[PDB]
Amino acid sequence: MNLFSSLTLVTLILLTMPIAAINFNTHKFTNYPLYVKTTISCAFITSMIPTMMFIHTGQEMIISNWHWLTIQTLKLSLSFKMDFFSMMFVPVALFVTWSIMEFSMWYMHSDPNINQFFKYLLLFLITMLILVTANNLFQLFIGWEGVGIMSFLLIGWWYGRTDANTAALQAILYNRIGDIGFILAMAWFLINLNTWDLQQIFMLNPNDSNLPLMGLILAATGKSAQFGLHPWLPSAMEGPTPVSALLHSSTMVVAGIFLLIRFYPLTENNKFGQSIMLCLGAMTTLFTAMCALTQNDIKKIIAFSTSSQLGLMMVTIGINQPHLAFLHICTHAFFKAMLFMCSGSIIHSLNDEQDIRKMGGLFKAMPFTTTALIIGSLALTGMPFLTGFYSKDLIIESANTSYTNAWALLMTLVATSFTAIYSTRIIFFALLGQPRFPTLININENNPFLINSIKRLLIGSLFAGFIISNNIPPMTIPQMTMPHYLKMTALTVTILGFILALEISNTTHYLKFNYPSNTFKFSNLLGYYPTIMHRLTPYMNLTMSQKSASSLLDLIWLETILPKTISLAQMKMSTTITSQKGLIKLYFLSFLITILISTTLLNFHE
Amino acid sequence: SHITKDMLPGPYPKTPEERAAAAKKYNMRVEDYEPYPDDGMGYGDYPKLPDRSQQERDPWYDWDHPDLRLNWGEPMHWDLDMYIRNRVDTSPTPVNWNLMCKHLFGFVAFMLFMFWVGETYPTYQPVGPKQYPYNNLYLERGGDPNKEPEPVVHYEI
Amino acid sequence: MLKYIIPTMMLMPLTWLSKNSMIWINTTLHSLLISLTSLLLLNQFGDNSLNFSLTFFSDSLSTPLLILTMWLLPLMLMASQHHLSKENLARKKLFISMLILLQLFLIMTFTATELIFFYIMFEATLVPTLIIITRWGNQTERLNAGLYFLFYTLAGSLPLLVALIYIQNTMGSLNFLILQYWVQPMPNSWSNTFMWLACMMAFMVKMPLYGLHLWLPKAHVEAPIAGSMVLAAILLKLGGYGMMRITLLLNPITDFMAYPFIMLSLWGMIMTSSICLRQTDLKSLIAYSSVSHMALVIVAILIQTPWSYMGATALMIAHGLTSSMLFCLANSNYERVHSRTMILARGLQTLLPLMAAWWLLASLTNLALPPSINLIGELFVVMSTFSWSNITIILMGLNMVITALYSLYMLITTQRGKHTHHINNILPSFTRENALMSLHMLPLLLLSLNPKIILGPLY
Amino acid sequence: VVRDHWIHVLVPVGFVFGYYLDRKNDEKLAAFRNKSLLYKRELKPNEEVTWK
Amino acid sequence: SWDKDVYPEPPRRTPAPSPQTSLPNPITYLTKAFDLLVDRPVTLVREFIERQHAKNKYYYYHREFRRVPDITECHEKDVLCMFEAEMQWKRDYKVDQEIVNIIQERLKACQQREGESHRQNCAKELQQFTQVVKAYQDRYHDLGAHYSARKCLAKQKQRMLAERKATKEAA
Amino acid sequence: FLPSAAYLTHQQKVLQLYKRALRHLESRCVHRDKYRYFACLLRARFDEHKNEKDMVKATQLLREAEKEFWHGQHPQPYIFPESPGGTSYERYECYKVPEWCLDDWHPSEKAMYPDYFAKREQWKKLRRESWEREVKQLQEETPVGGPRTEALPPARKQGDLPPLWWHIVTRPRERP
Repeated sequence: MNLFSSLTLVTLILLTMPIAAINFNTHKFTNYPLYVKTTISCAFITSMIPTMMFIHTGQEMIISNWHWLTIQTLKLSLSFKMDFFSMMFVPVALFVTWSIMEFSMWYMHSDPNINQFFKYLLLFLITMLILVTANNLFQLFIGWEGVGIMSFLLIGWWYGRTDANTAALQAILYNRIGDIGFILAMAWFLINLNTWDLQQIFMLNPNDSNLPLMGLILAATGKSAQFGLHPWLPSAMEGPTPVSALLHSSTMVVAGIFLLIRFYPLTENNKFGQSIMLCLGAMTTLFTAMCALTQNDIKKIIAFSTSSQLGLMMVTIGINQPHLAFLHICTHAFFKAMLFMCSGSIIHSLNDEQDIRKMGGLFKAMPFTTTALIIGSLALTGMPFLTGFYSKDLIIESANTSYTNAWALLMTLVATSFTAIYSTRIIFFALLGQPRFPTLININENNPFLINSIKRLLIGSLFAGFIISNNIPPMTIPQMTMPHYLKMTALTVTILGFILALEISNTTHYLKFNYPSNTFKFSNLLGYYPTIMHRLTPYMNLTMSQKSASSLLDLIWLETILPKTISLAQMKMSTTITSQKGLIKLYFLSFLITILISTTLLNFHE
Repeated sequence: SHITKDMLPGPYPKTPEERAAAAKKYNMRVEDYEPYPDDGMGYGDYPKLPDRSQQERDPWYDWDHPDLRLNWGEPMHWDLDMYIRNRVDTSPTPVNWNLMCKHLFGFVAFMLFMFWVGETYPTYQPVGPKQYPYNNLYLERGGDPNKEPEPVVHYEI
Repeated sequence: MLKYIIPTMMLMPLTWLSKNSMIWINTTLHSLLISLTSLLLLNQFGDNSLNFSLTFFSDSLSTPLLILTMWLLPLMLMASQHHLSKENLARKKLFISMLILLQLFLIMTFTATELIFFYIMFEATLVPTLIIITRWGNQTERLNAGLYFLFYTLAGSLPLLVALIYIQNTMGSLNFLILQYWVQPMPNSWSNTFMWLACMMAFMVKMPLYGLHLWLPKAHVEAPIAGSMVLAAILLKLGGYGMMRITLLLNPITDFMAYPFIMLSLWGMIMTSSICLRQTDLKSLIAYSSVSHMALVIVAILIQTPWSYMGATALMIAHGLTSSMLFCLANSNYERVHSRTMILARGLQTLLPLMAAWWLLASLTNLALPPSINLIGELFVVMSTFSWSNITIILMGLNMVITALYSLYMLITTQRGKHTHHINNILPSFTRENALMSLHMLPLLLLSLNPKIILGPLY
Repeated sequence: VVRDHWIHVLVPVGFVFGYYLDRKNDEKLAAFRNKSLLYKRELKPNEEVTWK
Repeated sequence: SWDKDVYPEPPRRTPAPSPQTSLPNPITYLTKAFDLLVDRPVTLVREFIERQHAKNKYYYYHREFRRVPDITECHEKDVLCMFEAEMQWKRDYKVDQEIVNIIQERLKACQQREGESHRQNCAKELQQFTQVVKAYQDRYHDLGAHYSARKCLAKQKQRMLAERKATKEAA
Repeated sequence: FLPSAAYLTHQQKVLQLYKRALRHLESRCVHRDKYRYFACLLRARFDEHKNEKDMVKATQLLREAEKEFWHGQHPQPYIFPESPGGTSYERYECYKVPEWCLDDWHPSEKAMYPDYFAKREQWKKLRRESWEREVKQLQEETPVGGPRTEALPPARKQGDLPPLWWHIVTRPRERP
């Protein structure tokens, strides 16, 4: 088909021309942000069309060309496809990133290194798009490590600031543990099914699916900021703000679980696999939910919130419902891109003090961003018919109506209450209280690009959740037959969480000054996991690197065993042989005893 | 252009001359100079310092090298490659260390214990199997088109 | 191949009877013309190899390494001024002619039909490198480095000659085809085991593996840039080339006797990647990086899979390019500040704005960036070794994690965060250094587009 | 043009010499001209040669 | 072009959509605009280029070989027999790898054409895939990197001798 | 570890304790009014036993005060976004290009900016002219063989610039 394939390929190919613009530049532009924004707008307006054709007819397809190293029984080309997920995801990402181009025209206007910034961020979009279009698994690996290293650079944008390059080093380290998991899965697929190709792998159903799915779990919990490898996410928040928006709202964080959403016909079986899936999801959900409480920075609250949402998506893969998880990806992406962009607006408006202490009075300080925050932190919980209703509450309904682990259900329930209460506390300390922020104020939103971007994403997070979530072919069986107190329980838990957080707020209105009781510490110090592991394992490995590797094994022992013993043997034998004083009687006595020892002891005439 | 006798062969003995030479050579106080001692792990006679020294050194003193916390004449503790900020932060913790590791390992053990208690005791809604029409949906499983027509039926209840 | 031997000879009196301040242009121009003519070789097809005599012949393993040698010559011959541009005309001509003679013996060695001829030109490659690093080592232990280099490489390499003479007079001639087409299995006796240990241990010395690797880092931190880059790239990948050729004989006993070398190579790959994480002396990090990657190459050669040999030759060529370039950036920073250390020369993002791109791109080609050739080599070695055993992939991925860690630490240590503001001598980057960086990187990316060249015999 | 500067002519003429001598070696090693069992057609059309 | 019998294609099945209600149909207007803006000019350009091609006439032929006899008919050493033998075997090895490539591409195409019901009309191609790949696993697999031809014939003799002992036990 | 003295003082140590405890109480105690109440309570607790004439009782109360402070500190204190550990903390260290450079330009770029380079030339002449005799005589005239402090003397003799001023005056603007 001409139109469908041609328009998908031009949506891929429009994100190569501004790299040609900077490479063949030679006379430096000024409207290069305008150029990147309008080419992302054109890429979205050509990415709307084949999705419309997809819902209107069906008609999935793959394209595959330019094979290189067709060596053995396998062959690999640039091979990418558009199916349900693979082109229902792309317009959402392009739309979100076009709004971030608006907000990054505004927010990064006063820094003269803007061209290299938009170069890096466009290249990041290119790599994540290559990740979400491909079916050749090696091309998925290309997109994987490419978005890992662009995440490294965009976290370490502000050179100087040892926190930033420490953050970037932690991010690339956990991405290489994602790499060891993913290459273990790739090795099993090569050796047991002759390829890494999703068509043939789904064509079979290999039943001994333990080693590859364990590798997939390791790769997903590395890339998707989950328990065991989670604490790089607030550290990743320590970079620039639209960096953090694009990097942990829509892209680069769903690419852990998007692989598992891709491999649904292989994880149809293996009850052990789904048990690991939803146990890990419930652990992450409760852990970063409890850790999100008593956090006093904005971006770290938003990072723990998005980690809890990815925990619900791992629960959504544990129950056999992948399409609901994909719907949650889309709505979540719109939602937290809008939330990050609103918080970045406030932080640049208030001289970057950035913290929840010394933040208070912002309602009626022009209330466009307060409207954005109340729509957002309303939409994070289950609000009965908004965008956050559909995904999250179908997730908890299908999680409750299944043969589940009976404790993961309780973990997701308690953590839904926890996301209700930190949503309430971020509203209360950000917008409501008495104004605590220093004088000579220049709070400003008389500004075209800011209100256009926030406008576009609130129009997104009000309608596009329903528009996406309704006209899709039903790829599963909806449950739809619940008792009482199993459908009501989402709204019940969010309302009791609001009552709990509002009474905690009214106790904050009091004055008693209670001492902490170390659960405050356990929830306040990011959990003890970052401090304990980041002071043990950099100390243990490098203590065993100085003693064993550096001074002990190579240098001192290997230079004693191979050079020194040989050289000292030659030195001592030389100082025994050549140390002869010149008396002739000794030499002729040596001749005589040589003659006797050759005749009678060790015979030479016999 | 450098003196050969500003390097460091041999350990501490003897006590007047070598300690006086090392104290004049490392720009250190005489009683602040401490070798490791000579257990034979190498180490020459390089001094022992209080070993942490990098999330200390309060950053308002305004020395020379700002992101290294050195001052051009400090003896530069032996493990400094492991000690820079962006490598290891041995700050005085807000709580403890032993109490922290006890709470963490107890909490992780409790979460995995309750996950095991969950894995032995599942929940389920009161519901039979999913009844498939044509021989437990045969011919759309792995195949065998004429080998095994397996007689199994469902009944209305 | 004589059409490549004889203009390498003819390029030598060029350097003598070219006049003052004109030897440079003539040698660079003519060696680049030799590089084009070298690239015209790539004819090799299908069934057989190609025979450029009963004396010269080219396998498809030898073709990209030969083009690598005749491409790395002009890059080096431009790379080696500004630390001998003030020296004498006669010593300058002697240095340039020494590099030309070293190229000549490397071409001799890569198109060696006979293994006896291969051994003679192997240690003929060994000869001039000692003279180069000792006469222009620019440090005080260059004597120690050249002497350890000499006696390690001889005393490992020497009973290989006795084993090759024994094969010469027990099975007829030593053409690779008649060593092939005739090779019979050699059972598990003890003399066969010692013959195997002699040959494989000579090349074990040359790669190096972990128990014999302190050979290398002194010969890189105490050597000029020409000897360093030729030493690393062409000599280690020549050792790998030689092991690839000689391992066709001794087929059954490698399964019996080749377990401890795999072991020492794997555990020393891990320990070497760990030791190059905490060191100072910026030059030495790339040296121990080379030790780690060639231990990976050794694991790849001693397991005997076609996937393993393709990944081995790809890893050889990619790591040769990457480590030679990264040596050259280290020498550029050493010419900026006379330090050799790492914690001193800080900053350099603010100053020298273009050099950050070359540091980043070389560190990502060392990172195993996924379309690059380095990840192609490492990936096929990981596939083959997981076919070897289901448990050894932990060491491969742990090498991967630590390799990314130390490479990116080497990036963000020297060139990230704050100039020490007492340096005030560094000049903006010359056109020469960036021309050298563009001569390194652009063939690697253009091979990343089309890597059907560098995959070896089992394509 | 030659005696003006004669230094740049050295190695291209050296390569032409080496190419000529490789063709001379190939003419020297011209046994099995049509004695392979695979590359063996009757000689045609004019004069005596199939490779040189 | 290509033979339709080596890269097979099932016949096309395409419905005629009956619109219930009348908005109508944005993609029909958009595909007519696509036809008029893309389909005509690229066709005119290709027709011009094809006339410029068919002004002259090149031809390339397919290279073909003969059957040099065997490796089973070569003697102890006889290097000018083993050479033709093993090059004939190596060319069989290359073309047999590409046979495996063709069958695996057929399996991929059966996966993607037949849609969300994999096991309908893909049983035959999976059957012949397991057949040819069982033959490959038996014939070329466990010999390693220094295959010449002789290890393959040694594997041949060893496998048929082991099955001879197996059928002697089965007698 | 301070430039001017060796030990702080007793009073200086109590004063740093007071500022740190008051800052941690700021961070602990939001809404600013219950903060003001608790801050005046802390000020009264210091006032109740400020006038004790001993000294070992003073260091006794100081030591137990550090104990009962380090019990009750706050985990993430509100540090300002210029302090070490803060939100920015040399955010704009990207752009602090030092002024020993800018002399290594091509002369066409020096022909784009005439006046600033001419005035940099006169500042550099002012550096080179008044370096040797005045600054080195004031640095090798007043100290003993041991300097024993790090405060350096002003130039009050007759004329020109203070000693060792160049890399303290010509530092970047800290918001470039």
